[PDB]
Amino acid sequence: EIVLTQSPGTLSLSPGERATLSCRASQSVSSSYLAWYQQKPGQAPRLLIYGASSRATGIPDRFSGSGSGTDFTLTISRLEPEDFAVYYCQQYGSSPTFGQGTKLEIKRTVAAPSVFIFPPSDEQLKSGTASVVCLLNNFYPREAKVQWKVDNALQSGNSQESVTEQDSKDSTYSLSSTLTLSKADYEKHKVYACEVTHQGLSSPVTKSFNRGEC
Amino acid sequence: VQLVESGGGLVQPGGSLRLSCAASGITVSSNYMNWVRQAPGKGLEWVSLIYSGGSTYYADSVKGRFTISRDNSKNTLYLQMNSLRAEDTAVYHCARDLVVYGMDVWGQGTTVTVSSASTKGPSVFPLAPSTAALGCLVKDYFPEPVTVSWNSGALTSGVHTFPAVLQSSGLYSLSSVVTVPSSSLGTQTYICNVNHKPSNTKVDKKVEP
Amino acid sequence: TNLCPFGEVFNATRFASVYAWNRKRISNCVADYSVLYNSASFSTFKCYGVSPTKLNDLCFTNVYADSFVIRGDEVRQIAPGQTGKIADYNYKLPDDFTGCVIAWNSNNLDSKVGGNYNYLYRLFRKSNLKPFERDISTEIYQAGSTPCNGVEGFNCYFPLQSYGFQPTNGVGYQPYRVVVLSFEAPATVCG
Ligand SMILES: *[C@@H]1O[C@H](CO)[C@@H](O)[C@H](O)[C@H]1NC(C)=O
Repeated sequence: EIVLTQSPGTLSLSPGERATLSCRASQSVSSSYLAWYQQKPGQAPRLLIYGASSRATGIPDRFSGSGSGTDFTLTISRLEPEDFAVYYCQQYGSSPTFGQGTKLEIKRTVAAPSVFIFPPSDEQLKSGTASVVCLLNNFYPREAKVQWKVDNALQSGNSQESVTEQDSKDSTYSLSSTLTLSKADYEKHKVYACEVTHQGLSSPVTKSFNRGEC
Repeated sequence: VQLVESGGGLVQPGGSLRLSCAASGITVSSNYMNWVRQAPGKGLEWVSLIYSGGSTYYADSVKGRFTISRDNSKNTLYLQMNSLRAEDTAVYHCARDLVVYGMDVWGQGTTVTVSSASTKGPSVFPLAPSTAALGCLVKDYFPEPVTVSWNSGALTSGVHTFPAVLQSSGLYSLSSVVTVPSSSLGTQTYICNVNHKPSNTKVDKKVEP
Repeated sequence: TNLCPFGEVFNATRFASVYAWNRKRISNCVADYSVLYNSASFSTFKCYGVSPTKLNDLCFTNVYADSFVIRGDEVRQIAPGQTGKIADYNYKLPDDFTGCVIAWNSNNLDSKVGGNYNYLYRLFRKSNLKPFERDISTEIYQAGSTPCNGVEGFNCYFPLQSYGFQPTNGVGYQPYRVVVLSFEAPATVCG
C-alpha cells in the first residue's frame, strides 16, 4: 500500500516567513492524486491543493503545491496568522490514505517552565488511592520530559500527561503529569520527586516532597 | 452546499450504530463518497468509500464490521457500524470525493463514543500549595465533559484547564490550575467550580495550603 | 484454412484508450493458441472457463479480440466479478466469462518523457457498464441537482481523465497492453 510520512512533525515559525511542509510516499506515486488539506482546531479539513500543484477555488495565492515521484511539498510563501493549523497530505491507491499531519506553530523565544509538585489530598487517601500531580507552567518549545522518581527509582507506566493548546497571548504550553498509586503502595515510600528536563533549563529541575511532612 | 452528520452517540463495545449524512447541494448517488474519522488527538483516517455505481471499499481496520450505503430518495449517505470497539471512538466525517480534484466538501462530523462504563460523577480533590500554583483535580467521571471555572468566573488570568485523560478504568480525569502571586495566598480565597451535567453533579471546592 | 490475424491485434502499433476499447472480430480462419501461450513474453495470461494448453483442439462460432491500454494496478480488474474504475466504468467482463485475458508491459512503447496523455480512462459515471458495454460519451458529468448544460465548473466535470505515462512511473503506474479473447450456429475458427 501507500504510506505517506509528513515531515517535520511540528513546524515552528512566525508570521511573514515561508513554510515548507513535506510529504513522502513509501513508493512512486501519481501526482494527479496528491491533495493537501488544512485543519484548524475544532473544524473540518479544508482542501487547499489537488492534483499536486492546483489551488482549489477560494485558496489564496500564498499556498502552492510542488513535487513528483515520492517527495511532495506544500509551500506558504508569506505566513499569515490564520495559517497556523495542522496540514495533511493525501494520496490514492484503490482508496484514500492520509499523512499523519504537520503542526504549524508560532515560534517564540525559549521559556523555561515553572515546575510544581502536589502531594495527594487527605480526602483521597481515605478513598484508597493517591494521585501525585506535577505541573509545568508556561514553557516553550513544547518538548519537555517529566521523570517521576519514587525514593529515587524512576517510575515507568503509572503516569499520564496532557498538554494545553499553544497560548493565544504568550504562545507557551503548559503540561500536567499525574502519577497514580494505591494508598497501600503510596504509604510504602517516602520521597516523591518530579524531574523536568527542558531546553530552557541548563540542568533538570526536580520538585519533590516527603510523604507525611507538614 | 453542505454535509450534515447525525447518529453519533454513546455505544457499548460489541454494539452497533448507524451514522447518517444528510447532504444538500450535491446528490449522493452521483458521487464518490467517503467516511473519514479522527480519533482524539490523532489524524484523519479514511474508513469507507462508495462509488456512484455502487462499488464499495473499506479500510482493513473496519472490514467486516462497517458497511456504507445510501438512500437516493432521501439524499442521505449512511454508515452502519457493527461490532464496535473502543478504537472506533472518533469524530466521523462524510466528504465528497472527486478523486483527482480531492475531497472538496466535508461535514463537521458526528462524535461516536465506545466504552463499557456507566455515568459517574467526578470527585474534586484540591491541589494545595505549601509565583504560586494551586489547582483542582477532577477525577473519575464518565462521560465527558465537565466545566471548570475559578471563583465563579472572576479569576481567569493564569488559569489552565487541561485536556482530560481517559484512565485505565475507562474513567476520565482532568486538572485545572492557576498561578497567583504568592503573597496573595493568605488574603484571597480560591474556590474552583466543577459542574458535570450528565451526573447532575456540581461541586465548589476550596483550595487552601 | 487461412491463419487468423492475431498479429494484427497483438502487434498493432496503436492501441486504444480503454474507455473506447477496440473489438476485432475473428472468423473463418485457423488459430494456434499454444503459439501465443509459448510466447512467454506476457506477465498475465489467465484463462477462465478453458485451458490454455487445451485451446488448440477446439472450435467456436466467433472469436472476439478486445484490446486497450490500462495501468499495471488495473490489469487485475480485467477478470470476472471485479470492481474498480476500469471494471465499472470502462471495460467489464461478465461473470460467466469463458475466454482468456492477456497483458504485457508497454512502457517502452506507451510512455513519453514529457508525459503521454493520449491514453484516457472514464472516471465519472452514474452506474456501471453492462458486460462488453462501450461508453464513448463525453457529456459533462452532473454531480448535483442543477444541470451542467455543457459547462464545466462546480458539480460539472469532464467524465474522461488522462493517464499520464512517464517511463519513470512506478511499475504499477506504468502502461500495460491488454488483449481479451472471448469465445462464442456453425463454426469458423479452429486449430
Ligand atoms: C509480432 O512480431 C514478432 C516479430 O516478427 C513475431 O516474432 C511475433 O510472433 C509477432 N506476434 C504475433 C502475435 O504475431
